[PDB]
Amino acid sequence: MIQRTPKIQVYSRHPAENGKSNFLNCYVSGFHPSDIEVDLLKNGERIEKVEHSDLSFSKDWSFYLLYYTEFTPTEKDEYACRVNHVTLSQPKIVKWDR
Amino acid sequence: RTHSLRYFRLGVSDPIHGVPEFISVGYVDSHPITTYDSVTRQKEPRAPWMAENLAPDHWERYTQLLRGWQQMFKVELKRLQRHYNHSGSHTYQRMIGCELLEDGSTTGFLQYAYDGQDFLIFNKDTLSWLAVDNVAHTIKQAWEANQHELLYQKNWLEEECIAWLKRFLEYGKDTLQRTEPPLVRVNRKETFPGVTALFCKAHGFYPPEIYMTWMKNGEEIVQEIDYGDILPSGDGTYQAWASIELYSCHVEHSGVHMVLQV
Ligand SMILES: *[C@@H](C)/C=N/c1c(NC[C@H](O)[C@H](O)[C@H](O)CO)[nH]c(=O)[nH]c1=O
Repeated sequence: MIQRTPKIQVYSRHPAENGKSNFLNCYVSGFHPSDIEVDLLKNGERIEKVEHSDLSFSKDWSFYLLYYTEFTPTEKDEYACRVNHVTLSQPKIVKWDR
Repeated sequence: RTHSLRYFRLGVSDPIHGVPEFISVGYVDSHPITTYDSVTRQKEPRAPWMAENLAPDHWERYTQLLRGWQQMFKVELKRLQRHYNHSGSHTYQRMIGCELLEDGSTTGFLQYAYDGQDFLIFNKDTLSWLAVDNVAHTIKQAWEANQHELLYQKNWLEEECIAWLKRFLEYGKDTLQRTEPPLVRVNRKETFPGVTALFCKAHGFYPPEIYMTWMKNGEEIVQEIDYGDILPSGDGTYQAWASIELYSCHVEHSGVHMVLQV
């Protein structure tokens, strides 16, 4: 049996500048099997208003998803993402680098 | 301008989640163009330029075809699970498609996978199946006995698939053949104490084919360059990173050589 650990990438759509229109993206890629749990977070509390692009396939039999949500950058607030896979024993949380 | 048409199939044994047992998606160079699932049981157009322009008979018919395929794919999966003697959840994947190059060279591919690993690889030039294990060999002899199917697959990958790809390409020319310039910006960031890292970023570009490099005094490029990944931005464009520990950023996209100085 062969499975793969997901690669989590959190980043913004447009260049970071506080007090403007932006989008926070979390790219979860290179994982197998398909069953996952992904949630975007704002200082700890989960964001409900989050849209995600349906399951996508890759040449190396791995999958990838994009979880995105609209936001306004501010230096006070810190954003992150919690990802849980079958390969992961503890839900891996990756923070936004800004 | 290189382009690629590919179709993916996924079959999950006992989903043990209300997720589709079978999912099928089509792509024209990393763009969703068609989708199907065992729950909806209807083929749906993902791209807008092919939703109304393409005839309705297409989805009407290919839906019935997909419904037929779903069951076959299940049988293949369960049979393999009976050969290895496993219980639980196992994945069965299939990929088929062609590739059109700048010169016009045709290159097709057909592959089968079990539990995320290569199981059977089809070679059209010699009309043969490549098996990895004895179980794969067992399905190999049964597939190779039926030569009509092999020949059909060959002619499909070599002619039919390219035709489909050309058709799809002409439907969405304004999207697939579009060119958007990247917004390049340089950012200074201190990660380790004393170590100052220079980042170069490019946001919002299409197609994703892009080249990035860091230059010192505009004459010499450095080997200490840490490259990131071409990430999707969300709006339909892409973004990329290039970093180095510490003079000039050089980004080349669609024949445009862009220079930024620090
Ligand atoms: C509708 C265009 C969906 N097609 C589809 C295909 N199509 C390729 C081809 O007709 C098929 O593989 C035949 O069996 C011949 O090889 N392939 C696929 O795997 N999924 C699809 O949804």
